[PDB]
Amino acid sequence: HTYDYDYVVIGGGPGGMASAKEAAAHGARVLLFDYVKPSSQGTKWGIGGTCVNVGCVPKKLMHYAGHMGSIFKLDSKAYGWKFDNLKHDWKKLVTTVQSHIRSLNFSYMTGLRSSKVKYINGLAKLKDKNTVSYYLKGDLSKEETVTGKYILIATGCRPHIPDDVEGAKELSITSDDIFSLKKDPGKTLVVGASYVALECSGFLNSLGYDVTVAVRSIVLRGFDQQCAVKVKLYMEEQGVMFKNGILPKKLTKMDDKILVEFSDKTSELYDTVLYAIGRKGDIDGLNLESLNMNVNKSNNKIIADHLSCTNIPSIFAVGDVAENVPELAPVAIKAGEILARRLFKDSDEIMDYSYIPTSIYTPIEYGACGYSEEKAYELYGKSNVEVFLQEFNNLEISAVHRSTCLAKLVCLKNEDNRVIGFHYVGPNAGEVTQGMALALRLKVKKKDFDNCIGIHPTDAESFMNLFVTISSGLSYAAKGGCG
Amino acid sequence: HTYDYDYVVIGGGPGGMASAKEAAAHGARVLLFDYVKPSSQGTKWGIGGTCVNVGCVPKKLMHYAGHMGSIFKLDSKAYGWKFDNLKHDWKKLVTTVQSHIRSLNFSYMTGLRSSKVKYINGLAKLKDKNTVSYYLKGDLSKEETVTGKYILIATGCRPHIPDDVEGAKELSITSDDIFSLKKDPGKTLVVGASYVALECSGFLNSLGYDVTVAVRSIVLRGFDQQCAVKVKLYMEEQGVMFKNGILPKKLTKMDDKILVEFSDKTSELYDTVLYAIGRKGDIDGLNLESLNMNVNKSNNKIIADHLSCTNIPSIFAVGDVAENVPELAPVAIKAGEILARRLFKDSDEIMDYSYIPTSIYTPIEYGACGYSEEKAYELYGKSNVEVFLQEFNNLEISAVHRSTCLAKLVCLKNEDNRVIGFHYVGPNAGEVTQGMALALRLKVKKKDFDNCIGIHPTDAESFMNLFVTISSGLSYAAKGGCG
Amino acid sequence: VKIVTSQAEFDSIISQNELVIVDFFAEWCGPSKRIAPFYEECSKTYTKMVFIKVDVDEVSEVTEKENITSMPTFKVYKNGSSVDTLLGANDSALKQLIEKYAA
Amino acid sequence: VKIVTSQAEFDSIISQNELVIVDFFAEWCGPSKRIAPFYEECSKTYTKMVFIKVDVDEVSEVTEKENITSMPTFKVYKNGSSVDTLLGANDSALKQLIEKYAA
Ligand SMILES: Cc1cc2nc3c(=O)[nH]c(=O)nc-3n(C[C@H](O)[C@H](O)[C@H](O)COP(=O)(O)OP(=O)(O)OC[C@H]3O[C@@H](n4cnc5c(N)ncnc54)[C@H](O)[C@@H]3O)c2cc1C
Ligand SMILES: Cc1cc2nc3c(=O)[nH]c(=O)nc-3n(C[C@H](O)[C@H](O)[C@H](O)COP(=O)(O)OP(=O)(O)OC[C@H]3O[C@@H](n4cnc5c(N)ncnc54)[C@H](O)[C@@H]3O)c2cc1C
Repeated sequence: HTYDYDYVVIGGGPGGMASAKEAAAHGARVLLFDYVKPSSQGTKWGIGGTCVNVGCVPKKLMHYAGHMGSIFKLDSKAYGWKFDNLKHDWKKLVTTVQSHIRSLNFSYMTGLRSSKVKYINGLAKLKDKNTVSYYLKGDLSKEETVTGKYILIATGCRPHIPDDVEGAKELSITSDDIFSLKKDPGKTLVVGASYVALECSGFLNSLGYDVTVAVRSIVLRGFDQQCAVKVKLYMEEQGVMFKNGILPKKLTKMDDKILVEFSDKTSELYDTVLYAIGRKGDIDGLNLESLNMNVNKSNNKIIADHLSCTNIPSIFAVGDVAENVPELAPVAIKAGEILARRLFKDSDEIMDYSYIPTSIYTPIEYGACGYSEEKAYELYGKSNVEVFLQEFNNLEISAVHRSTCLAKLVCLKNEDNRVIGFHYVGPNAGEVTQGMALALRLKVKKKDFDNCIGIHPTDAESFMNLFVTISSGLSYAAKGGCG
Repeated sequence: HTYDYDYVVIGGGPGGMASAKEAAAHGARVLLFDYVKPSSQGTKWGIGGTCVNVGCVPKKLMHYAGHMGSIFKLDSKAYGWKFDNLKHDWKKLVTTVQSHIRSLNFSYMTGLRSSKVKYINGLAKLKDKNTVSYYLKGDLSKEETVTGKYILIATGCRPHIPDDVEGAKELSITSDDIFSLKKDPGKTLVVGASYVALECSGFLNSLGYDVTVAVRSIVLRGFDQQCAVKVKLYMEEQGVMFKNGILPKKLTKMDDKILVEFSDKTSELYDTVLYAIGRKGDIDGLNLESLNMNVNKSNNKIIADHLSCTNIPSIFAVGDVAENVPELAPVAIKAGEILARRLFKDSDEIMDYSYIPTSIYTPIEYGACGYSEEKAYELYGKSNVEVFLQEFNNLEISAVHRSTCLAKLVCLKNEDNRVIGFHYVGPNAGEVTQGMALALRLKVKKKDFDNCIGIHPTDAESFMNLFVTISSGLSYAAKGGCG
Repeated sequence: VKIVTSQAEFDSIISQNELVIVDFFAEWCGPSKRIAPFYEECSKTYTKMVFIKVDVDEVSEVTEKENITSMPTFKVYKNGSSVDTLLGANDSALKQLIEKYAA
Repeated sequence: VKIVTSQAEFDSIISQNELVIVDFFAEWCGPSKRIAPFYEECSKTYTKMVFIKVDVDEVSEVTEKENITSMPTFKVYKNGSSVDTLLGANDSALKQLIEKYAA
């Protein structure tokens, strides 16, 4: 049987590109579509997906801008640096951010052509189980078709603004808009309790904006709540206001500002409203109902098995668009790559979704991998789980007199205190967590932490002498200081 | 047989205190001496040892001061922060540093009395194999004696200024002096190629001082030379001058400055000369010849076996003062604690000195654990060692347009590429290395790194997709960017 | 106020005096210099108590004897015996203590 | 100079022209704006060559066709065919190339 291509993938994000490059290195003729449908506010960007354009990358860059601000304001004087007229320029930051994103667009493109993947900037959809019909440049004037031996859907997600709130869609921005915003954000309401919400709140506030967060959930659902609270608390100390249990019910434009009326009937004027209440699968324009592919609402996500197969044998899904897969770039990339090998290199690897490490870039950072305390109690029983922990002061911070940090390990008593949960709150969380994540995959036990020599002075060494347990009921507060 | 104390230790540094506190928790009557002999410049400090007073602690604090400076000067403009009249105050920094050191003095003291260890601020020495004669406050007016079932020497080291260089001892400062220096350092010559030398040069330069390093041969002996070079190079780019293969031969005071004449007959005016060419065992005043205890020169260090025994059965040595033991605080602490248990709790633990992690706080940081490339070639043969590596750009740095970073793994082909060397150059090295060090002790293999999911974006994730090898001869340069 | 500078001098003032309140402070301690001016105010106001400061670094033996573990610490001595102990730089907390014995 | 802005226009100038040198540059690229004024100077000096700039982000299809992977890239086209390719912002390197075909 003959096909135009061996592999045709819809999505030039991390999952799609990885899967495509990898399939081409094992002989396949690959074609990849990436087109960017405009945001609620009509924003668009180049090749690469969510991560490079409107996710991890510009997120991390603005975090650094804000973390920088905190250093000038909180720590610089104590350390002997003096200056005047400290101010921040929103436009300048955006150009630096966008300019570096544009460079990544280019390298990602040249990366595709080197790997021998044909790239088409076209809006794509399913005709039948081996045929994709694309619209070149997204124009509906000229439709084309192409066939493939295997089709991968990796269309990712987009931020969801709710239907049943008046003026939201028309007035608010999302993460697709914030990293390229042409105006100063000004006084800002952020709606949502996800890390995106917390991270954006964080940097806008560090930057010097009056920032409010509206939550009718709990901060960081599914993360360890002790850490989640410590992070929230720290953000409150830094100036971000939280309206707990209240959300906007109406939004009205008036005099280039937004009047927001909340569920509690109170109302408030803002300069910008950023919705960050969750993302949904970008499948609507893919014509999946026609092949009767089973999907889930309200994820709006494709149901795929452990081998990334949909209920259509020639069609596959990796990454954000697939139900129950962690929404991290490295996860989409590895799943993509593994699928590409099972298909075109006769591999029998299976994507492993356990012990995935992650890290949140809030004004105090939090890295984690494995089970939270609560979820460990739930699944193994409280009396079979030991929790080691310690609150402590970061050395560089504690000398300023502006606990900052928490080191927490979650262990299985019946498997010799093998570590199944790692959680760390404090500076450079992503850098600390990576090696630890690896240790958890090697089935590390608590005594292994004890016999490892620590690096002094670092926040990470706290995990190497951790002895207070939750069930000892002893204090794990930060000592000192003075005291 | 009856003794005044079960355990008498000489040294209130990390090793001595740890060994004393630990022995007291297993029943012992412990007495600990700590007295601080003045520096070459007559500088002294409180309880705690080298680490807290004139080492890791004030080092890390000043590093933070200088790293802060680099951020204002190199990155802040690109990120939108504007300010005027940026300057640094040496006096202010020293008070912040010293004030936090003083707080640690206090907590260390109250820590000793809580553990039930008797502390005497006295200069101590050996009478015989179970007797210590001390001088209270270091006065020679009143000598006292005390006996002990076991004696621990943990007197550490002191910086060594050479005898055969005219005016060195009389004119130069050392690490004992720099963290409390009353004057601005001004234009500074640093002599030495150790991490102390590199670290001090680093921060003085970040702080804004004209800094020269006299180096003989190569920097960071013992460390991976690829990383050592990358670090040097980066320091050169930031402004520190290196005089390679030349050292001072004479130093002369004149007009409150120091004229230095080098081996190459050239000469130069400096404000401050800091010697950092190595430390020596502080044993001279201990009267060890009288018990015929075997020591080594030119370490001036006590020879101790793997159980921390000297050739005198009642006498032991841990930490810096002991030959061939890594000069890191956590190393002294663990050895101390293990000795305390073998002695007073019938333990048969043995201090493990393999895979000790470390981290250098140079203006680009470098963390390491395990073998360098070269030493692996030497001990296993080049053809049996694979080296994976990758130069890359830190995300936050590469957006400034001011390779920054290197990730390098060293593996044994004949043990399934088990990792025996980890080396990382880039920001937050100490935080990155800790979890990795642990992984090396779990006998991690290169494929384990490959199956661990990465945390994006972080410098540490570079180790999770490392595929260029030295023997592939392929490029491992940083891509981009532009390009 | 008046600052004690030896062990002899310290027990002397707890001996030959009926009501005495003591401020245990450190020169490198933030909150102990902060509550320090407010302490000078009660010196004059409540003359039914002799106010004294002890530096913790300086009179090492007294600091070991009163069980000083955090600064600022306040201890009330009546008839030569410690009866109350307050840890903290709260101006409000200190006012409630000196009133308990003087006013 | 003159900046090409489509695929049609691009192959047109490599067709109906004998000697043509092209500057592949990016707006976000440091070294491509840096060697950019010096490029304007050879425009007038060596009229035995038609000088053109192509933005790499803008004419995506040309950039895929000439194998542009780094900026600034310089490609010499003689009789409609690429013959030389220089990668770098060295003013010296560019002078050696334009002299190879024009002067
Ligand atoms: C604000 C924010 C911050 C984040 N931060 C992090 C972080 O710090 N670390 C981390 O690991 N993860 C982060 N993420 C998550 C991460 O970006 C995603 O998991 C990652 O993008 C993987 O998604 P993907 O590869 O499956 O597809 P996506 O990256 O979402 O991209 C899919 C591509 O498909 C395209 N597309 C859709 N339909 C079509 C069509 N019909 N034709 C052509 N093209 C189409 C899209 O335009 C898009 O380019 C963040 C996300 C957000 C929103
Ligand atoms: C500038 C600098 C930076 C450093 N940075 C780091 C770092 O970042 N990380 C790290 O892990 N390590 C660092 N170190 C090393 C670390 O300080 C030592 O490894 C550690 O202090 C060793 O502890 P010790 O108990 O063996 O000896 P010491 O800490 O030196 O303690 C010895 C004490 O005993 C006293 N003494 C000597 N003789 C007598 C006597 N006869 N009677 C009474 N007292 C006596 C001394 O005053 C001294 O305080 C650094 C060292 C320096 C110099």
